[PDB]
Amino acid sequence: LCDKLGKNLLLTLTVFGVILGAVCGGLLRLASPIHPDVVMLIAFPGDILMRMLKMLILPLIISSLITGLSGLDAKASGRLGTRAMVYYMSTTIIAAVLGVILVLAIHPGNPKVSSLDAFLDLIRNLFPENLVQACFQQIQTVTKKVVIKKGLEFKDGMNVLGLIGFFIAFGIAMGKMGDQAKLMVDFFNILNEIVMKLVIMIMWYSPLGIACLICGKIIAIKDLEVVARQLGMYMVTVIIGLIIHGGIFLPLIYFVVTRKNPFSFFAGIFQAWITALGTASSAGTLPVTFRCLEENLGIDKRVTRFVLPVGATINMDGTALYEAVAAIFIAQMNGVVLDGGQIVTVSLTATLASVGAASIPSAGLVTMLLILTAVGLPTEDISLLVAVDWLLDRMRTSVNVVGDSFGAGIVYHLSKSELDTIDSQ
Amino acid sequence: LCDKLGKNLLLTLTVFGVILGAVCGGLLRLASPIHPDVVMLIAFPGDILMRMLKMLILPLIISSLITGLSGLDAKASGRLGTRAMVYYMSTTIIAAVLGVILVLAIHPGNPKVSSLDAFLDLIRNLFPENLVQACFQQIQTVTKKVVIKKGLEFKDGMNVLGLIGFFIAFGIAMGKMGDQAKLMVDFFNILNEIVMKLVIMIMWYSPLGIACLICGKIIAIKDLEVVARQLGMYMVTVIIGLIIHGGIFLPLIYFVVTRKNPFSFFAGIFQAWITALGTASSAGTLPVTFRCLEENLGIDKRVTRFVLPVGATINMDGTALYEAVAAIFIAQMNGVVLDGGQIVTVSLTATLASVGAASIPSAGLVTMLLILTAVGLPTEDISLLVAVDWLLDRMRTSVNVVGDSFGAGIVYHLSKSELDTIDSQ
Amino acid sequence: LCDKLGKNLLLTLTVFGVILGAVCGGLLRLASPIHPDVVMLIAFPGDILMRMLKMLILPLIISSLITGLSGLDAKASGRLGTRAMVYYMSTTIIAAVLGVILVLAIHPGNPKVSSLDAFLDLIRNLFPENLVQACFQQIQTVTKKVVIKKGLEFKDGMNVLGLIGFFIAFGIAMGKMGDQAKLMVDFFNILNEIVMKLVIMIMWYSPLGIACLICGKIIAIKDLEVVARQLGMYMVTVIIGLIIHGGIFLPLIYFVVTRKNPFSFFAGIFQAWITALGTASSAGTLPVTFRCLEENLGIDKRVTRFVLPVGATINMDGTALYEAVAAIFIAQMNGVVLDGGQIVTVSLTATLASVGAASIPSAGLVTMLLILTAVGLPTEDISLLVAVDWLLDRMRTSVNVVGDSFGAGIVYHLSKSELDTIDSQ
Ligand SMILES: CC(C)CCC[C@@H](C)[C@H]1CC[C@H]2[C@@H]3CC=C4C[C@@H](OC(=O)CCC(=O)O)CC[C@]4(C)[C@H]3CC[C@]12C
Ligand SMILES: CC(C)CCC[C@@H](C)[C@H]1CC[C@H]2[C@@H]3CC=C4C[C@@H](OC(=O)CCC(=O)O)CC[C@]4(C)[C@H]3CC[C@]12C
Ligand SMILES: CC(C)CCC[C@@H](C)[C@H]1CC[C@H]2[C@@H]3CC=C4C[C@@H](OC(=O)CCC(=O)O)CC[C@]4(C)[C@H]3CC[C@]12C
Ligand SMILES: N[C@@H](CCC(=O)O)C(=O)O
Ligand SMILES: N[C@@H](CCC(=O)O)C(=O)O
Ligand SMILES: N[C@@H](CCC(=O)O)C(=O)O
Repeated sequence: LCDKLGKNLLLTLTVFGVILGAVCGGLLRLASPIHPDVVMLIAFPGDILMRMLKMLILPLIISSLITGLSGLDAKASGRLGTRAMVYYMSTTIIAAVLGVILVLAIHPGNPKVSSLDAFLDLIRNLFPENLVQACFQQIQTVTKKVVIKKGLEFKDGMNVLGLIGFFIAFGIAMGKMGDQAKLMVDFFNILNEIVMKLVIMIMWYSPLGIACLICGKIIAIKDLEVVARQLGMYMVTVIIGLIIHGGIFLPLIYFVVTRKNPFSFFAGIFQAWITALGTASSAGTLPVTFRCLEENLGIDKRVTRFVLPVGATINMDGTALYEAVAAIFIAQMNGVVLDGGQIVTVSLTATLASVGAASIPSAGLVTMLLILTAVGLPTEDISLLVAVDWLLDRMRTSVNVVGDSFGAGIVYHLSKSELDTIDSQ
Repeated sequence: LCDKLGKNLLLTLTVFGVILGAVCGGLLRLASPIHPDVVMLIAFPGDILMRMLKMLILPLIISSLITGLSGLDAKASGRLGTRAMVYYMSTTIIAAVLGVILVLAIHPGNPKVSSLDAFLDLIRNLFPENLVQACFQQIQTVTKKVVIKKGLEFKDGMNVLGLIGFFIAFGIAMGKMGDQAKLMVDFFNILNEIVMKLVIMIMWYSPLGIACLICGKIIAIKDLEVVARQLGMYMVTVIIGLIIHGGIFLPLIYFVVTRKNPFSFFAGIFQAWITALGTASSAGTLPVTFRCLEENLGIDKRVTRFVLPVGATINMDGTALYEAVAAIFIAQMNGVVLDGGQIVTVSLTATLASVGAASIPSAGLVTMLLILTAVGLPTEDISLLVAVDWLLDRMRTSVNVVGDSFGAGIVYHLSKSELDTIDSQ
Repeated sequence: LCDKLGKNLLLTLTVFGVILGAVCGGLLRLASPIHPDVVMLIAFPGDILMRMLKMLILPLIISSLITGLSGLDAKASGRLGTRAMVYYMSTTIIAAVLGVILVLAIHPGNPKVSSLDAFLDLIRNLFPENLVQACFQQIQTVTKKVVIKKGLEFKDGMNVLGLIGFFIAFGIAMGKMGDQAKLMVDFFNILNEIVMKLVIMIMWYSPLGIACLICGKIIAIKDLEVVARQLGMYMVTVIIGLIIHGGIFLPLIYFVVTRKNPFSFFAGIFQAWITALGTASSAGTLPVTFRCLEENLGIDKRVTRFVLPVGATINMDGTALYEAVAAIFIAQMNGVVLDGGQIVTVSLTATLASVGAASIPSAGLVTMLLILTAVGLPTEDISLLVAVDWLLDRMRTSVNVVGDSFGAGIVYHLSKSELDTIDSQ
């Protein structure tokens, strides 16, 4: 047990903290009248953890976007890389939109302005007038009686969408610079590494903060049965989203573009799928999916050796669907109804959050803060999903490993002629 | 025609967009009652263009000022470079002040707080207490009844003057660092190049945005005759400013400092002046003005080879006068009366905007946003000047080519002894 | 006298400006009814100096913290360096807390919200949700009647504590990067050098600004006797703090950790103490304290050669006590009572300000702006302490030279065995 617990010390501490917070909240529930100041003090370390995590989303957005869009090696990759990237973005967006549809349909949490103006505000926030203002303020439409007056007022909160847009453009241009801008790419690589070190430093404090957050959420909520039902229905929504996506949409895509049976493709990647369901890490399953594709499905080594390592981090269908579903679920437990602009923001920032989330287990929860602050939702509600994360995490990594495999198959099919010409010469 | 239109594709697209927007606005004028939401939708791509242009004025201010003030090579230039720089700044400021005088006199557009407090607020904004706040907020004096209470309140809007002051000081100090700070000069060179690439990317979208802006302005305004008269009088103001400046002030300066006939100097640069009136580009006329000065006017090759290439971009009298005139004209069509501090801000930011504006045709309109956001004016009114830009642009480049020529003559006269000593040894 | 005045030109100008401002304020006192606009104009150059100094506290905080925490050479120093650093921070914090205690006791200046919420707000500001917002805004608790509602509202003012925390973490992580991040360390070294050049540029303007500030403060205040008494009692508070600290706390520490007579240690450093009382510069006395320790007290050359040069700038007990005392004194003349969070902020930023303040004479006043803007106090009141700085400065540098000497003795005692082992091998 000493090697068992000491192997993944962070995981042991996080599980112990979650259990300790849950049991302490349950025990404190016995004192039915509770002082708001006392519950504030109990949840305060959770606030500290949330504040140190939200403190770093701006340097992470900047450095991550710049570093990723510069270190693409597009010319070296070729058209194979472009096909892989298009497939990655397409499937991630499909997964995010499917998740949004499923939450807005099932609405777990609801049991408990003009749309045109909302979309125009979305487009306005996508192009902020000022970067320093966009770091903490979003513009919005307000109509107040004086036929009716409408103007633009700055509401507080990070303008995540606008910053992401500007720094995607910035990274693209700086990559287009080429061998120049090497100094600035190195500067932002160093900045990103420093911020990741800070994020790990925070993650070591995470057990105590999560324990306090869960204790506060348990002691605060009125009816435990209502929240249990909401959590169960949220998990059902995520599971249905993953099943539909990774068992219908991806097979349908692979059949449309390749005219081949996707169920004959499934058997080839069954071992990779099981390993993902066990390892709960897309990166760990990577050698397994190489061997499975290369020997069972006969995919060429060039296309798999490119697609799989990149898709193990960039291409995460399940995490995207999970993040969209859970962001709308956090919105729905609070009673906050989301405008069209906020729904589109959830979709886009769920595509971005999936890309950022590394293949380490339980990173979607960390990247969730991107969506939560983009929409402006109470970030404290993450602990509820922390409670049941792991079971969804296994399914998520299974789905996105299946997505990687189908992408490898599709890109190989669309590049059979090119590889034939290369081998002939 | 295919080579005609395909040669300057951006110019073809911009002219086509301006004509299309004007004709579409004229056609939509037939539906006299028009919905504010519909006109908002029509002008929305114009808002997107304006927002992407205003989004980049802060990185342009920072990177441009730093790069320019570092890459001066003052020691290599000598006293000849200092004389050239002094002449450039002096004539640019004279042109800007003359333009301000002429607009405040003729007031095209008007047909349609204590001054001491205004100037003190100007000096306060020149030295901001905080850079991050100066990026989006200016301080101002407010007097409200309670002998009378006066305090300082932060009004929204970029503090362009304060940022320019701080980063001029920053660039000067970093240049004084010398061979050190090479890394930071390289960093800011890369940043400036990236932002210029983004500006070009935006400029390719410019035709659609300008078309929508002109359509919105045509459909919104009440009487077309009033706006036509205002535009005509604004063009008359710019033309009178250019005539007075480049036919009186510059010849008077050259006669005062050299005791020589400036009209004998004019004939030497007549070919350069005509080429500028045709090419509409100060950089393009540059070989012509070299040959004209060097052979007709006998100016030494050292002084001309230094003055002309630098003055082709730094020294723009006509663009400075144009930008001051047009900023006050935009203020005057809106009914906004300008305090003394705002007038001085217009003058200073018109000197800076002329320096920044590259010798490519129709760049003063892009640099105009510096002045418009420094004073806090509706940037959408740029399209009105876009309509009649080119005719003023030809005169502007003619005037500033004349300014370059007179600067070369003056600097040669003030450096006859130094060049004589150099040649003797 | 020409060499006398021309030797320290800045000091001559500052003393002349202080005397000129005092005499001009005294003369203007004869016109008892004075216009608020006229006194505003008189003190305006003081406002310009204060604004240019406050303008640079953010780049100084960032660059100084990053540069210092990277250029530590912890591995090369060894455990001797760690012991020296621990002693430095411990004694600086003790001095700051002693100063806070002494001002809150004697309260020079007073003659003229829940504490839990205050401390929670302190901890919240220590971890800001946004860096760009933390650059100019602090969060605070507000309770307004509707049992009672409490929420968080953003009050204006720099969040110095949060920025210091984040950039201490940033510098620590970037130092941990090692030979990587050399580019970013070089970038921030260049930035720090540039900002120091700007600070010197401002300091050359300091005489006029200080003269105008003292003139405004003399003409504004009602009773000169009251302010004279307050200044005298403030000086008495600083002197008592220095006496208690450097004659009880440091000797007591050295006796506790070494079991040796600290008064036998005092005689060894008497010459260094006198030189500090004369030179008014900790760096200048440095060779004197080397010779005194090395020959009178027999401290080993390794430990002294490490401790003394580092402690001449990092370790300033007297400046820390002075800065805490004077920040609370500035708060007390204005009638502003300080919450617990503001007192802790004064203590922490007084520890930081002492570290930053270079060993040049009269730098504590410049670093005082860190504390004054951290707490949000009128920075114009610095001139009152400027009037009587020098006499306190001599005592301050005497006390912190004594602190350096006691640190060298203590670190040598705690490292006798290590040096014995090194010499034996
Ligand atoms: C699930 C239902 C809603 C179907 C939706 C799926 C399609 C809309 C998307 C998903 C994957 C996309 C494919 C992913 C890969 C590519 C290669 C890519 O081809 C390129 O243009 C590469 C550049 C080049 O050819 O040089 C874009 C088309 C295509 C077939 C995409 C076509 C559109 C697809 C099939
Ligand atoms: C149009 C009416 C209002 C006359 C206004 C023009 C003058 C006020 C300005 C315009 C050009 C300026 C001249 C431009 C060039 C120089 C060289 C320069 O000399 C230097 O000090 C260079 C440094 C050195 O000598 O080492 C400054 C003076 C002078 C004659 C300037 C003197 C003032 C001038 C004539
Ligand atoms: C004035 C009154 C309130 C007494 C307060 C003084 C003590 C609380 C502080 C001041 C100096 C500190 C000492 C400064 C130096 C060190 C070495 C340092 O030892 C280390 O751990 C170095 C790391 C290592 O051993 O490798 C920390 C303990 C100690 C004795 C500190 C113990 C606590 C001290 C005595
Ligand atoms: N489960 C993901 C990691 C991120 C997440 O849990 O959302 C994977 O390894 O594929
Ligand atoms: N016409 C200017 C370019 C900038 C502007 O049009 O204002 C020139 O080439 O001299
Ligand atoms: N007197 C200090 C310098 C900083 C200050 O005066 O506070 C010293 O030289 O030790």
